[PDB]
Order: sequence, then structure tokens, then C-alpha cells
Amino acid sequence: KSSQDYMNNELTYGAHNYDPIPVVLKRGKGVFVYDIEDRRYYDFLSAYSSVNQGHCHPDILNAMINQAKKLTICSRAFFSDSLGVCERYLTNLFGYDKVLMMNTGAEASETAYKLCRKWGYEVKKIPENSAKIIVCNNNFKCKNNFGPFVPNFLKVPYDDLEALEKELQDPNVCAFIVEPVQGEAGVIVPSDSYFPGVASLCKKYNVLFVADEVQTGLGRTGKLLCTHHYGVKPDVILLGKALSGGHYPISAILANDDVMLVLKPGEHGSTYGGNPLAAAICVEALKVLINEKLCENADKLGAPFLQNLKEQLKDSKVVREVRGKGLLCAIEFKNDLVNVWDICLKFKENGLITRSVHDKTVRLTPPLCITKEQLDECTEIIVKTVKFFDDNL
Amino acid sequence: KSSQDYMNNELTYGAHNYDPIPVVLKRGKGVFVYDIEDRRYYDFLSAYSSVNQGHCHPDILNAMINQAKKLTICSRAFFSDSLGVCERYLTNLFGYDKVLMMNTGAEASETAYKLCRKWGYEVKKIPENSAKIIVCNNPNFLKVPYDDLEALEKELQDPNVCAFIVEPVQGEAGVIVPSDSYFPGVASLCKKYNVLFVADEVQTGLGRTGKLLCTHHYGVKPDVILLGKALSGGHYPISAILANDDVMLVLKPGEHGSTYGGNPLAAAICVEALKVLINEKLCENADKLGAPFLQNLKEQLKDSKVVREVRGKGLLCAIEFKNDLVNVWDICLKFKENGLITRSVHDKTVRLTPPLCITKEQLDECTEIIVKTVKFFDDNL
Repeated sequence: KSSQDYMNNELTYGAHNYDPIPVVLKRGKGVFVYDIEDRRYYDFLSAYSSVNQGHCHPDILNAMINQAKKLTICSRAFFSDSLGVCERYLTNLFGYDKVLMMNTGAEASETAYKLCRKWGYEVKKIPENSAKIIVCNNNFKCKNNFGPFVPNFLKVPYDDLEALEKELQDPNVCAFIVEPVQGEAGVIVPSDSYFPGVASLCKKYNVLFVADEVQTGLGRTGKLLCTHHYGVKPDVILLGKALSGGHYPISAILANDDVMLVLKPGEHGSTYGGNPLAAAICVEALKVLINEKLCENADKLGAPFLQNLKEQLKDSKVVREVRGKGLLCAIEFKNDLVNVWDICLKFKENGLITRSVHDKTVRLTPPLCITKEQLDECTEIIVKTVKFFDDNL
Repeated sequence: KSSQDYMNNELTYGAHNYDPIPVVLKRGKGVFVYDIEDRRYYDFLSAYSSVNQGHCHPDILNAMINQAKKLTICSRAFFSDSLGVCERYLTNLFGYDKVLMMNTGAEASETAYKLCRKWGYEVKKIPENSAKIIVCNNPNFLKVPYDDLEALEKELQDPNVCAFIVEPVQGEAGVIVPSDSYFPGVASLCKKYNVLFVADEVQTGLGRTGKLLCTHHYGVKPDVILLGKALSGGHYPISAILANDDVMLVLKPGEHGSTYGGNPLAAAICVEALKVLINEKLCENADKLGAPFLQNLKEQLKDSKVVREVRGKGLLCAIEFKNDLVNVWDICLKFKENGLITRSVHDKTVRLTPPLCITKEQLDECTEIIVKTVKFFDDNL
């Protein structure tokens, strides 16, 4: 069987709900993945930050096996030894009274909305009929906006304190939920000064500052929390992805007692949320992150890589911009001139796989254990692949 | 550290969003779990059907380790060898064109709603922004009584309905079994009004009632199947939707986004979990031991003042109490004391769902525990 046998097999037995780059992987180790035909590629997506520690990290796999021999799941009908150990681990490590463990990052966001709204009722006296959470324009009037007839989410521009303050004036806002750097918007970094302002603004209007660190956290930008960079402490933290080194779906919300204690019991979530197996894996995944100093590696190698790449592409007709912080980087192209999807196929050909976002911005997010030498080899691949297209206009 | 230490620890570091029975488990094997103090209990919840195969089943753990050494996740940005093998396995096994893999059962339900609505437009050609879906008691949803063909047909008449989503036996409602005749009628009715018959088999499926699909009992083939829980033997969150091409192709690329859905690690675990289910003939075990256990239990409790009813099919059973007379929660604590753990539902119905590898002898020992527990509450009234 060949890569193609597999790709056809999937098309005929599975739903067509995804549109993958045509490579079929069978193995990962650290910063490399390997296809059906034993070709090797640099993984520059890291399963969207789930394998910050690197593919198939042995320590984590170990933790997983030690737990899975004892107990894999018992459900929230009862207690496990493992979950508490995790909860205590995470809380001490991030400096929050409590933590709530879950599976997917969506579960994290949903639960966060419930949380903010209820805190808004129980504490700030706002009616759930009328509670609003501010978010940002992941991209960029006539509308009932008053009392019970309200949007649920108010969108405002990212990196915009004036606009943010304008909405915070609404007494029915209970929360601003924001990413330390916008992933989906194409890796948009904020001005150093934004988050400091955000923290003040929220403090002042008595509104929960929630930071979505599902992509930006756990080493990706150089720190355990990207928000650590701007010296601000959010009221609520969302964690996920790299929280497990790709060995399990695990995500979390962190908050102090005054926020977390708004949550009433009996309200069902997922059966697998907070299971012993995940709890064990979680602690090891973060222990690996800290012991191997992967945060610092990222911090040290990141700014250079980005700067040097900015240099070597300064004279490209198709490149629009090169952005990043730590090892969370991207290249935005002028989709007027090039087809972003082809650039991704070209990369794949040149030995580095990644994916598009907007059909204009390409994600550059390798596992955090990458070496200076490896990054240099990749800069070569990147400069070369971009050359290919520049050489057609 | 003791059970209590462990519980207090959770209270102070984790959110209080659940309300567990006060037992702290450290280990599972098959039908038994063991607490901090090395006490042993019969697990009669099976993590709500996630461990049909039994706790910590070795074959599955093996499958898990073989895969985890090779690749755990790459995301849907790319392909893995393992996923396709899974997809092909499941499809052949259940008799549907395609399958869509996911993580949680909620993801399955959400995705099912999207699917039904979209089929309802790109096919039944329902007016945009108006596709209603019918569901059973317990904005574009219509509730109707369970086990009610007359009521069901009345709603099916709405030309804007695109789907009926229903459980082969109602779990949350307190283990409610339908009359043999209901589902056959359901299938006809849906066939006639041109409406997707979706079966939620997340709890009822994979051996729990004696068959791979509980609907197999009633000789009906649903347009869509939802699977989960036992789909992994409790080793990972894995769930699925099954459907043929005419329904499934409605879904187009790039509209969704859960990173872990369809990952290679889960894909591998899935195939083994079901292989275990079939090889160890756990469906049949459940089928054979089930009806007896339920009948015999009905007998031994016929004269109880606090028991209201004993229901079940296969090893999916329950006992409903008269919450006027007893506190269901205390009945659960008493069980725990007598060596069998389980949970309440409604504060009136108690779930009896052991792992499917339980033996006739074991069930008998449990019947004893159950009867003993019950008598304690009879006398004391």
C-alpha cells in the first residue's frame, strides 16, 4: 500500500469534512514526521501546538503507561487518586486557587462562557438575560442591543484599547476573552502595552479578564503563559493542546476561588473530563516542558529565527510580512500573486510540512525541542520554497 | 494520605462542578475497582458504559502502546495511516458507507444536528433557516413522548422536520425500554415522511444490551448511528457518526475544528476495543446473562415497599425507587458499603450497568448485595 492507497481509502470510508495536505504520516519523533514511503519532514504545525514537547516523547508515553495499568477512567461519579494530584500540580504551578479539567479546547471555551455569565449574575448582579462577553475580531448598526435583546458576544478590534474601553462601559459586560496572540487571525502579535492596558481597563470596569492560552501557552512563545511576557495576571486562564504532549485530549480552566466557586454542581459535562489517565499524562507533559527547559529554548531561538528570516526574505515580491513571538511564527503572503495552498505543497516537497490560514498566512510552529542547527536548515527550505514562486513573476 | 485526604485535596484545588459518591479509586481490573484503602467494589456504572470490555483490559492497552510509540497526533492538516484503517474497519463492521470520528459524545450530537439540518436543505430542500429536529422528552427542536407512534407521526407531518434523533433505550430518563414494535414503527414512519432516522447508541451500543447496536434487536436500520464511550474501552475519548454517502457527503471540508478528532492514537485504540468486544463474545455474554439477572432480581424484590420497578435489556438495567419513602442517594452509599458502587439518576432511579465480562457467579453475588441493600431500607421504614 502507498500514501495514495491510504488517501483513497479515507475518501471512501470517512466523511469528507476535512481538506488535508496530501501527505500520509505513519510515525513521529520530536521535530520530525515520516510518511508511508519513509520520507522525512520537519513538522512545522506541531498538530497546532499539541506536540510542543515533540512527537512521541518517551517520558510522557511512560507516564501514560504507568497510569493506564492502574486505572483509565472511573467517571465523575467517583473520585480518583490521580486527578487531585494533577489539580494541585497545576494550581501551584500557575498561581490560581482552582482548576477545572476537561477534554477539548471547545469544552474549555464553552465552559468559560458559562463561568463568566454566572459570575456576572452571582457577583456583579447582571441578569443572565443580558450578560455579554466581549471578544475580538478574529477577522475584522442594525442590531437589537438593549436589555434581554443582546448579542451574547460583542466583537471589538484586537490591539485597540480605545475600542475596548468603549464596550467595557456597558454595565452588562461580564468578561473580555482574548488571546495573547491571535492564532486564527494569522498570528497577530499585540503591541507591548496592550495587555497592560487591558488588565487595568478590566480591573477598573470590574470585568473578568480571561486569557485564551490554548495555543499561546506552555512554552510556545517562550513563557509558560504568553501573558507572563506582559507582566499581567488574568482572572481566568484557558489551557489546552500541549497540556498533554499530544497523547490525550486535555484542556483546562484556571481561576481563583471568587470566580471558580460560582459554578454549581450536578451540571453535567463530559464523562472523560478529569479522568485519571489524562491527569497523569498532564502532570508529566508539563514536567517535561520544564525539565528540558523547552520554554527557554523557544525564547532563545525564536526572536533570532524570526529576525534572520525577515532579513533573508526582505526582497521577496510575494511575501507581505513575517510575524512571531518565540516559536509561534507565520508568513503572510500576497494572495493576489500566489496561491497559498501551492506554497504549502512546495514546502512539503522541500521537506517541511505546514498548513494555510486565510489562504494568505502560513503557520510556522515547530516543536519546541528544535535546535539552532535545525532552524537554520529550515530557514533554507523556507527561503528556497519562497524563491520557487518569486521566480514566476 | 487516605480517601479523605484525597477528597479534601480535590475540594481545595479543583472546581466543585461535580458531586461524586465519596469513594476514591486508584485501580481497576475488569469488573472490579479498588479504593485508597485497598477495598474492592463491583463497578456497576462502568464509567457510564465506557468500560464494557472491563477496566484496564490488556489487549486494548497493548494496541494503545503499539500506536503511541509510532505517532500520537498529527492533526487533520495531514493524513495518518491509522485513521483510514479505523474508518474502513468501522464501516464494514456496521454496514454504512462512511464514518466520521470525534472525541466526546457531545461532539457527536452537535455534529449530528449540523448534519441533519444540512441534509434537510441540500436534499429534502427545506426552507433555509427553519429545519426542525424532533427529540424525545428527557428553538428548532420538537419534543415528543418516547414510545409514542401517534405523537411521533403528528410531528413528522411538519414538512420542515429533517430528522428524528432517538435512543434505543432512554438512559437519562431512567433506563426506559421501548415496546417491541416502537422502532419498527419509527423506521416506517421516517421512511414515509422522508426524514432521517438517527439512533443515539452512545450508551446502548457495543454490547451493553446484547447486540452491537441495540437497534439490531428490533430489526431496523437507522440512517445515522451515533457511537461513543465503549468505543475505546475507556482508554481515550472516542466517538463517531455513521452514515451512507447520500447523507454523509452533505458535509464539506474545512468548516469544523477539534484537533484531536480522528487522531491515529484513538483510531488504533478504537479498532482493538471493538475487536476485544467481538472476540471475547461480550455481546453474547451480556445477552445471555442479562434477561435472567433482571428476571431473578424482579422476583427477589417483588415484595419490597421501596422498590417501584426493575427495568432493563441485556446488561443495561436499573431499579426505580419511590423517592417518597427513601433517599436514593443513601441507597447508593449503602451499596458502596455493601461493596457495589453506582450512582443515582433523577433521585429516584439507580443505574445497574456492570462491565460486560461479568460472570454468572458474579451477577449472583451482586444480586445478594442488591437484595441486602434493599431490605435494609424496607425494614427501617
